[PDB]
Amino acid sequence: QYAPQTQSGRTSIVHLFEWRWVDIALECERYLGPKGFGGVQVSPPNENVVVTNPSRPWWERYQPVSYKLCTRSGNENEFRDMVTRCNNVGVRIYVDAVINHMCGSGAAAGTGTTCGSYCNPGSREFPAVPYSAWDFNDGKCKTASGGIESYNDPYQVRDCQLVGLLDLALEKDYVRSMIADYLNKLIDIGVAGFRIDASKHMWPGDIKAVLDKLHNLNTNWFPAGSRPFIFQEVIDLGGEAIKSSEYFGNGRVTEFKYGAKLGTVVRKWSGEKMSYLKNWGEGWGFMPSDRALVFVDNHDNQRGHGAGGSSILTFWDARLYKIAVGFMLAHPYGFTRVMSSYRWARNFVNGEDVNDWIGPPNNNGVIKEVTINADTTCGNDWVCEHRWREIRNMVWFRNVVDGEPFANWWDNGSNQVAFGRGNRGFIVFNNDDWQLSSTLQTGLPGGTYCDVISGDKVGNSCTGIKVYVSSDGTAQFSISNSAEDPFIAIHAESKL
Ligand SMILES: CO[C@H]1O[C@H](CO)[C@@H](S[C@H]2O[C@H](CO)[C@@H](SC)[C@H](O)[C@H]2O)[C@H](O)[C@H]1O
Ligand SMILES: OC[C@H]1O[C@H](S[C@H]2[C@H](O)[C@@H](O)[C@@H](S)O[C@@H]2CO)[C@H](O)[C@@H](O)[C@@H]1O
Ligand SMILES: OC[C@H]1O[C@H](S[C@H]2[C@H](O)[C@@H](O)[C@@H](S)O[C@@H]2CO)[C@H](O)[C@@H](O)[C@@H]1O
Ligand SMILES: [Ca+2]
Ligand SMILES: [Cl-]
Ligand SMILES: [Hg+2]
Repeated sequence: QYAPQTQSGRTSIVHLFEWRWVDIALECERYLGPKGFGGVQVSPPNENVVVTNPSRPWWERYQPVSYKLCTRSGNENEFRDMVTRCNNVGVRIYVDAVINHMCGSGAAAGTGTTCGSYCNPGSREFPAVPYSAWDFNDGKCKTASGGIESYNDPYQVRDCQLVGLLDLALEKDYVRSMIADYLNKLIDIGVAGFRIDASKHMWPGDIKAVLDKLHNLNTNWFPAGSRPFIFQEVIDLGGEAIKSSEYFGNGRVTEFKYGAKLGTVVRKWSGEKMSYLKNWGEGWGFMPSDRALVFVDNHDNQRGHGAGGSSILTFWDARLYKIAVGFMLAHPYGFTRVMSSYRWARNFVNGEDVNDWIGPPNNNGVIKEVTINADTTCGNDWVCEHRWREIRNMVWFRNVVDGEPFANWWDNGSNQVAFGRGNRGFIVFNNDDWQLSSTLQTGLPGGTYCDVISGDKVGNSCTGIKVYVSSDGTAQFSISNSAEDPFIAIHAESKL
């Protein structure tokens, strides 16, 4: 459950948020495969309710009505084709499994669903599954409202309705089996693992029961006896009754402290400095490295949802975002997930975006295709952070230094730091309001390396900055605080 099952040498997964199956299949072949990306986390592939007020929000996909593979991203046919095509080029697929609940209890009854299935929230009727009134936790919840009123009581967090969503009775074998059969269909198609949505709102034991029913991965792409990769979404910043450690037995867990603290450090808030990152990882109170799935931002907190947080860095703060993502990709802690989003019109009232509901680019409800420009960026308001040179090259950097020890740390006692990974990679950051000029020991063999942040190695030359490492391992670095990207990264494969 802890092994990502990526093709050997690939160390990151990318969340292609709200992307259509056909677009992801193409992306795997023309980009993700050749550029060394390990996998793709897809939006929920199961049928959801249609929300017209507001107009098709991204969150309607977190209100399941059935387990039919029929959404705005595509149908079963297109989903199977995407999985097959991506697996054939060495890119895995990870499914966002929404299994804690169904649709909103106060939703209207009818066929206003992405595939035409009927449902009646009031009577707890889901014919397409099928689920009935006794497949839910209505009588199990003890709050006056029926919803989660306090996060200091583990019972109501797991047995009550999360934002009015009908809570499934996961202790029942009927429910456990229905969910397992849905997940097994996905595994048989070729999916490598799952992101278990709202794991915090389910009992660790119930999740384990579902996981014990899962088949081994498809032998057409995976070795015999391969178990699906599992990463549970558990928001734990401390101070609450539920802890991330309660879920360690099922598989990996999302470490939300990672992005919250990294963001604070890079923004230089609350007296934090980059020099403090020397003991980054478990030294900062994070879960064990082999149990964590790390990321700077996710689909929720980049727009104030989930636990939110003001320190969270997103594409909106591009310069700092690249620094944070670059640090994450270079550091050995955890398994890394890169975010890929779409842009929406923000409207801040009282320091909060009220347009955080806006769904993916669309033409009257139909999600727009991902167009690729001449400079390799995306059109139609798809941000495609995974295509930014600075990010794609750091994804490659992580592959090159996989398994290498954290080494040769240096800092100026403020916000200028540098470190290497064995004798295969080195990175230097300048997050101070003044210039950086030092001769650092890189731990790398002598020669001329291409900086992969400002450019690329093309043939026997570099398109960006060139760094010369003398015979003893030292190299002079000069980074201005006004530089577009205030950090340099060189590795064994960028050497001329
Ligand atoms: C899981 O959280 C994300 O999805 C939910 C569900 O779509 C929304 S809440 C959303 O739906 C509920 C239930 O119908 C109503 S009533 C409380 C609410 O007004 C809607 O916003 C959540 O915002 C997402 O983060
Ligand atoms: O609103 C949808 C989300 O609701 C909560 S996020 C929740 C967090 O878990 C708590 O630790 C504190 S920060 O309050 C937060 C806001 O209610 C669920 O955990 C999410 O999974 C869900 O998506
Ligand atoms: O590899 C494609 C391009 O990637 C980025 S452009 C990127 C920029 O770095 C970010 O700060 C904001 S402005 O988004 C931009 C994409 O719209 C490189 O800087 C480019 O040189 C490169 O062409
Ligand atoms: Ca629950
Ligand atoms: Cl997540
Ligand atoms: Hg419904």
